Amino acid sequence: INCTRPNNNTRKSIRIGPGQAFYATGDIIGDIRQAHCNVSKATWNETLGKVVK
Amino acid sequence: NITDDMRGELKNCSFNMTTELRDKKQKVYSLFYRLDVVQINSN
Amino acid sequence: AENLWVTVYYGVPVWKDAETTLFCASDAKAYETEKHNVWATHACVPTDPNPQEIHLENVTEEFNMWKNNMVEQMHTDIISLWDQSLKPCVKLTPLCVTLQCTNVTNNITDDMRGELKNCSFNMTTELRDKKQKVYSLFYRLDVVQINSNKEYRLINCNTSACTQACPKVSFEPIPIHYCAPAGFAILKCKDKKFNGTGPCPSVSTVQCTHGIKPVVSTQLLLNGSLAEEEVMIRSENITNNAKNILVQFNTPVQINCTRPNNNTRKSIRIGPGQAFYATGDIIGDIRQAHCNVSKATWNETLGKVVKQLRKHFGNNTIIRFANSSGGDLEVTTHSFNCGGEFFYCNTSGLFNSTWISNNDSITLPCRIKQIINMWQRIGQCMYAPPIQGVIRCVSNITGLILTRDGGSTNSTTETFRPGGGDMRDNWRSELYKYKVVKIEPLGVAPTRCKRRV
Amino acid sequence: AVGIGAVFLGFLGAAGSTMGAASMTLTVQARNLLSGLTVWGIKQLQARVLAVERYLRDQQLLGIWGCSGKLICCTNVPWNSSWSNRNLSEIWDNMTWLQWDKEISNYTQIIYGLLEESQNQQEKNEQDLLALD
Ligand SMILES: *[C@@H]1O[C@H](CO)[C@@H](O[C@@H]2O[C@H](CO)[C@@H](O[C@@H]3O[C@H](CO[C@H]4O[C@H](CO)[C@@H](O)[C@H](O)[C@@H]4O)[C@@H](O)[C@H](O[C@H]4O[C@H](CO)[C@@H](O)[C@H](O)[C@@H]4O[C@H]4O[C@H](CO)[C@@H](O)[C@H](O)[C@@H]4O)[C@@H]3O)[C@H](O)[C@H]2NC(C)=O)[C@H](O)[C@H]1NC(C)=O
Ligand SMILES: *[C@@H]1O[C@H](CO)[C@@H](O[C@@H]2O[C@H](CO)[C@@H](O[C@@H]3O[C@H](CO)[C@@H](O)[C@H](O)[C@@H]3O)[C@H](O)[C@H]2NC(C)=O)[C@H](O)[C@H]1NC(C)=O
Ligand SMILES: *[C@@H]1O[C@H](CO)[C@@H](O[C@@H]2O[C@H](CO)[C@@H](O[C@@H]3O[C@H](CO)[C@@H](O)[C@H](O)[C@@H]3O)[C@H](O)[C@H]2NC(C)=O)[C@H](O)[C@H]1NC(C)=O
Ligand SMILES: *[C@@H]1O[C@H](CO)[C@@H](O[C@@H]2O[C@H](CO)[C@@H](O)[C@H](O)[C@H]2NC(C)=O)[C@H](O)[C@H]1NC(C)=O
Ligand SMILES: *[C@@H]1O[C@H](CO)[C@@H](O[C@@H]2O[C@H](CO)[C@@H](O)[C@H](O)[C@H]2NC(C)=O)[C@H](O)[C@H]1NC(C)=O
Ligand SMILES: *[C@@H]1O[C@H](CO)[C@@H](O[C@@H]2O[C@H](CO)[C@@H](O)[C@H](O)[C@H]2NC(C)=O)[C@H](O)[C@H]1NC(C)=O
Ligand SMILES: *[C@@H]1O[C@H](CO)[C@@H](O[C@@H]2O[C@H](CO)[C@@H](O)[C@H](O)[C@H]2NC(C)=O)[C@H](O)[C@H]1NC(C)=O
Ligand SMILES: *[C@@H]1O[C@H](CO)[C@@H](O[C@@H]2O[C@H](CO)[C@@H](O)[C@H](O)[C@H]2NC(C)=O)[C@H](O)[C@H]1NC(C)=O
Ligand SMILES: *[C@@H]1O[C@H](CO)[C@@H](O[C@@H]2O[C@H](CO)[C@@H](O)[C@H](O)[C@H]2NC(C)=O)[C@H](O)[C@H]1NC(C)=O
Ligand SMILES: *[C@@H]1O[C@H](CO)[C@@H](O[C@@H]2O[C@H](CO)[C@@H](O)[C@H](O)[C@H]2NC(C)=O)[C@H](O)[C@H]1NC(C)=O
Ligand SMILES: *[C@@H]1O[C@H](CO)[C@@H](O[C@@H]2O[C@H](CO)[C@@H](O)[C@H](O)[C@H]2NC(C)=O)[C@H](O)[C@H]1NC(C)=O
Ligand SMILES: *[C@@H]1O[C@H](CO)[C@@H](O[C@@H]2O[C@H](CO)[C@@H](O)[C@H](O)[C@H]2NC(C)=O)[C@H](O)[C@H]1NC(C)=O
Ligand SMILES: *[C@@H]1O[C@H](CO)[C@@H](O[C@@H]2O[C@H](CO)[C@@H](O)[C@H](O)[C@H]2NC(C)=O)[C@H](O)[C@H]1NC(C)=O
Ligand SMILES: *[C@@H]1O[C@H](CO)[C@@H](O[C@@H]2O[C@H](CO)[C@@H](O)[C@H](O)[C@H]2NC(C)=O)[C@H](O)[C@H]1NC(C)=O
Ligand SMILES: *[C@@H]1O[C@H](CO)[C@@H](O[C@@H]2O[C@H](CO)[C@@H](O)[C@H](O)[C@H]2NC(C)=O)[C@H](O)[C@H]1NC(C)=O
Ligand SMILES: *[C@@H]1O[C@H](CO)[C@@H](O[C@@H]2O[C@H](CO)[C@@H](O)[C@H](O)[C@H]2NC(C)=O)[C@H](O)[C@H]1NC(C)=O
Ligand SMILES: *[C@@H]1O[C@H](CO)[C@@H](O[C@@H]2O[C@H](CO)[C@@H](O)[C@H](O)[C@H]2NC(C)=O)[C@H](O)[C@H]1NC(C)=O
Ligand SMILES: *[C@@H]1O[C@H](CO)[C@@H](O[C@@H]2O[C@H](CO)[C@@H](O)[C@H](O)[C@H]2NC(C)=O)[C@H](O)[C@H]1NC(C)=O
Ligand SMILES: *[C@@H]1O[C@H](CO)[C@@H](O)[C@H](O)[C@H]1NC(C)=O
Ligand SMILES: *[C@@H]1O[C@H](CO)[C@@H](O)[C@H](O)[C@H]1NC(C)=O
Ligand SMILES: *[C@@H]1O[C@H](CO)[C@@H](O)[C@H](O)[C@H]1NC(C)=O
Ligand SMILES: *[C@@H]1O[C@H](CO)[C@@H](O)[C@H](O)[C@H]1NC(C)=O
Ligand SMILES: *[C@@H]1O[C@H](CO)[C@@H](O)[C@H](O)[C@H]1NC(C)=O
Repeated sequence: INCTRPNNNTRKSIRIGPGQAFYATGDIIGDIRQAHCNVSKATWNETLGKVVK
Repeated sequence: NITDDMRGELKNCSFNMTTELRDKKQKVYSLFYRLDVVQINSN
Repeated sequence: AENLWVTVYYGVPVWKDAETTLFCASDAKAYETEKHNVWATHACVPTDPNPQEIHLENVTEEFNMWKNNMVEQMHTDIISLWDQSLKPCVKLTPLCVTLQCTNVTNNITDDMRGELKNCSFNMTTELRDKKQKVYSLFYRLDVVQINSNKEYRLINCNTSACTQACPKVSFEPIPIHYCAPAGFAILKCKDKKFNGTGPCPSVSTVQCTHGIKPVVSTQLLLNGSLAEEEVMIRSENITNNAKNILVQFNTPVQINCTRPNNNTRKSIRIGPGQAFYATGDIIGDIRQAHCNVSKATWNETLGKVVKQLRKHFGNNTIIRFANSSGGDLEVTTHSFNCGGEFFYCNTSGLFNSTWISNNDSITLPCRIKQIINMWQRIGQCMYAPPIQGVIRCVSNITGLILTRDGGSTNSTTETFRPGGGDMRDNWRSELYKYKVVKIEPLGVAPTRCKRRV
Repeated sequence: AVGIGAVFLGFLGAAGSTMGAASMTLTVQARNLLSGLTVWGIKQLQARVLAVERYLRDQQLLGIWGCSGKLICCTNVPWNSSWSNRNLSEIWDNMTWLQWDKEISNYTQIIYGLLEESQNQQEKNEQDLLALD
């Protein structure tokens, strides 16, 4: 199974107190797309067949 | 620059935050996913 | 005598090197109240009034002063005790606030110009609704300008929040004895000319070490132990200039230090059951703090040190002393704690001389601080409350820590400068004659005795 | 009584003496092997536990060799000259236990197994003999 988050994220540091930081999300460098996962259809079908048997 | 499936899944929020000094405050902004925020009752 | 058989003996005197956990043991007299001490001897087992030591004849043992685990254990224990003593004390979070400071010019000498500031700020009260306006005196080493009566802030506001030291606890060092568990032992080297490494021909065994006072300082070892015969120079590798040199004196050298200011203390309530001890006005004149040593005594001691140093560099070499090179204030100055306050003296008049192959006093100006970073850590500071009245203390100089400059070829000149920093070298100057061993009371040997069936 | 008439006695007192002389003071070392949430909270407990474990581990070995409750125990395993060919006079009158340990440190594990198997055989034979009656 292959999974990915296809967004180039940017991090920010915000000082909210003495020696304390909160890490925020800045802007996204590029396009915005959904995250997903991939599996092979044939392999999954074979495994499901064995499970059913 | 978003697709049709990522519509409304991200929000651009701004808020007042405390500083290292107890007297003054700062105005900041950050991006939050729509699954982490709740409306309370444009922008 | 050829029909020899194995025979088993239990309780033979043999041992091996080992690393284990030692435990403290304080004196009984420390239990007479005085529970207010950073070194929590409340949990330390009482010591034996009559310690026992056994002499080991004909035994020769190998010591290595620079690979001793006792030093690491002592360092960790000291740090842990220091941290533990500060947990039930006030946390000065609300003190990180904009200040409005101005110079203190009121009956001051020409050397104390710009060293004190008079600051005022808004502070929280016991009630969550209202606030109060207060003022206090801060040393110039604790404030930073941010961009008349310009505005400042405490130096530590952008790294962490300081913890105020509880005013009842005392910093006075107390002797401590380290003891080994059952099945282990501590060996001691009784040789008077031991140089910290190699075989010691005179040995003995004890169960606890002598009382060791945890004195914290740099460039100078105070209230320590003295050598019996001559000044001792010890180093891991004398020919390498990246290794420090430890010097143990033959006789003590007295040093007098004082803070000649009559200080006043104020109590400010910053919350429910919480107080911040500020500094009020100074009752009288304002003058710098300093320390005194005798010129003749220092000259004699330096002469002896030079005489003992030429044995590793030849009789026709020039030896000269220079002050520290550079770094932070905690490394280029002789730091120490004198009855609550923390000093940083300028030991530049001591190491100023050159020696050929052939009444008065020295005054060392000193500064003071209130935000302390111990153990060379980052992110943990401490605030020292002010002390009321004048301060004076006396102690002995027992040793030194030096460093050599890498010179080209043999220029016939060697320059040594003071240098401290790591506090493990302070412990190493006391635990240099001890080591821990593990007993193995099982042995087999041949004999003519045979078991009866 | 005057006992053995020694100048003084103490823990590890005879470390630098010949193995013959050091063998008369085994009790001195034997009796000192058992007792002789703050920072100092567990530094006192773990040490005690470790001491107890070491003592029991040492006792078990004597137990399985048939030498329980003894300070000097004779065995039935002959000495092998490969371990050491030195005389019986230059061992008990010209060497110390510290030196001896170094010489035979390699063959210690070899000797231990023979002592176990000999005791096993002895116990089996004794059981058979008693069964015969
Ligand atoms: C190397 O070794 C030397 C000697 O061991 C050491 O110097 C000694 O330092 C200690 C610690 O500062 C000194 O002990 C203090 O002494 C002062 C001065 O009092 C002296 O004179 C009176 C009258 O003659 C004697 O009775 C007394 O014994 C002293 O000789 C005392 O004022 C100190 O007591 C105060 O501090 C204690 C610890 O904090 C408190 O427990 C005690 O209750 C006192 O505080 C209370 O009273 C204060 C004054 O009213 C008040 O301000 C407080 O808020 C609180 O209410 C303490 O006993 C000792 O005298 C030094 N010895 C010499 C010979 O000078 C060096 O410091 C050491 N070197 C290093 C680097 O550590
Ligand atoms: C962060 O803090 C700032 C400053 O405290 C907040 O801004 C303030 O928001 C209030 C809410 O509306 C403003 O009051 C209104 O002002 C308008 C314009 O003057 C007036 O017509 C209304 O009747 C009402 O009084 C206030 O003026 C404003 N202050 C400033 C300096 O802009 C802000 O809302 C806080 N939150 C965020 C996310 O920034
Ligand atoms: C402690 O808190 C007090 C009260 O909050 C602070 O005083 C306030 O300081 C501000 C900063 O200048 C003042 O605003 C200015 O007022 C002047 C005079 O009215 C005006 O001309 C300026 O345009 C500006 O608005 C404010 O008036 C003042 N409030 C009071 C009641 O005096 C103070 O600065 C805080 N810090 C310290 C160290 O006291
Ligand atoms: C995600 O964005 C960062 C920042 O824009 C990219 O990092 C830069 O990549 C460029 C490539 O042209 C380099 O020249 C820069 O030195 C990189 N660091 C910067 C700009 O700070 C990163 O390559 C992007 N990752 C992608 C697109 O997969
Ligand atoms: C997972 O599968 C998807 C398709 O099911 C892959 O998406 C393709 O990605 C390539 C490279 O970016 C594009 O050229 C194709 O157009 C994409 N297919 C589409 C849009 O249908 C994806 O690369 C696979 N890998 C991962 C990690 O998800
Ligand atoms: C999941 O990702 C892996 C990458 O490690 C893919 O394995 C590669 O598949 C390509 C097919 O286009 C081969 O050419 C590569 O040799 C493979 N790499 C390795 C290391 O074996 C895998 O195919 C992906 N699976 C799915 C279902 O997308
Ligand atoms: C911004 O996004 C919101 C959704 O987060 C849009 O508002 C509607 O919200 C409801 C409730 O979740 C959804 O069912 C609708 O699909 C959303 N869209 C519409 C058109 O009703 C809102 O329209 C978006 N745009 C603005 C300007 O707020
Ligand atoms: C989220 O909103 C912030 C503003 O609240 C955006 O940041 C500003 O964008 C404008 C428009 O280009 C710039 O002129 C400003 O300099 C930006 N910074 C500030 C502090 O205003 C930010 O781009 C928004 N993010 C997204 C993803 O829309
Ligand atoms: C108050 O003290 C400050 C110093 O804390 C004086 O300002 C100067 O500060 C610089 C930077 O450290 C020094 O090099 C100067 O020697 C200081 N003095 C002068 C005259 O420049 C300041 O002058 C003092 N007086 C006032 C009224 O602020
Ligand atoms: C530090 O400044 C404060 C004021 O902020 C001084 O205290 C005031 O001094 C004036 C002048 O004598 C008096 O009239 C006031 O009664 C004092 N108290 C207050 C609350 O204003 C203080 O003297 C200054 N300290 C130094 C050393 O200069
Ligand atoms: C401390 O004395 C020991 C000897 O007791 C020194 O170690 C010997 O140093 C010489 C050369 O100086 C070597 O040849 C020997 O092999 C060393 N012996 C051992 C056992 O290490 C040691 O150098 C001396 N250290 C100082 C700083 O004087
Ligand atoms: C003690 O220090 C000296 C000097 O640093 C070491 O001698 C050097 O050894 C290196 C080998 O790593 C050589 O490259 C240098 O030429 C040597 N310098 C001199 C002046 O001899 C010496 O090895 C160190 N002692 C130990 C035990 O490491
Ligand atoms: C430091 O100042 C305090 C307070 O002024 C002095 O303590 C007072 O000394 C006088 C002496 O005339 C006594 O009458 C008072 O009873 C003392 N307590 C007070 C005023 O609260 C102290 O003597 C000064 N110390 C010096 C100058 O060394
Ligand atoms: C340390 O030495 C200094 C001088 O080097 C001493 O200062 C003298 O103190 C007395 C008494 O207050 C004055 O009469 C002298 O005028 C001072 N000498 C000067 C100003 O040169 C000091 O007393 C000594 N003691 C301490 C503890 O520092
Ligand atoms: C450091 O202070 C001590 C105070 O205890 C000084 O010792 C005194 O010195 C004077 C000399 O004027 C003698 O009259 C006293 O008898 C000494 N007192 C004691 C208890 O011995 C010492 O001289 C000072 N040393 C320096 C270098 O200033
Ligand atoms: C430590 O003290 C020495 C000597 O007092 C300081 O060096 C002197 O600094 C002054 C200026 O403050 C110069 O006028 C002198 O010329 C310097 N001495 C010499 C021999 O040149 C030294 O700066 C002090 N250390 C500090 C301040 O960190
Ligand atoms: C440290 O040594 C230097 C150098 O000897 C002293 O500085 C002056 O040096 C010149 C000649 O180089 C002499 O004529 C002066 O007499 C020296 N100064 C004084 C006050 O006599 C310096 O005095 C020494 N002390 C320090 C730096 O504290
Ligand atoms: C500092 O050194 C002095 C002088 O060596 C020490 O004073 C001696 O202390 C012992 C033990 O109490 C006495 O038996 C001696 O009689 C003292 N010497 C004199 C000349 O009286 C002192 O103990 C050392 N430690 C300090 C000052 O903390
Ligand atoms: C999966 O495999 C079975 C037999 O293994 C086959 O009949 C079927 O067409 C395949 N595809 C799906 C979607 O089941
Ligand atoms: C120090 O003592 C030496 C001899 O011990 C002497 O030559 C010298 O003048 C004295 N003074 C200084 C400052 O070295
Ligand atoms: C003695 O030991 C040697 C090797 O250590 C071995 O070769 C020899 O057989 C042994 N002899 C015995 C156990 O009698
Ligand atoms: C061991 O005994 C033999 C035979 O008695 C003798 O020759 C030899 O010298 C002895 N070696 C010693 C005592 O070291
Ligand atoms: C023990 O064996 C090691 C090799 O395993 C050897 O180096 C050493 O010399 C031996 N010791 C004796 C006393 O024979």
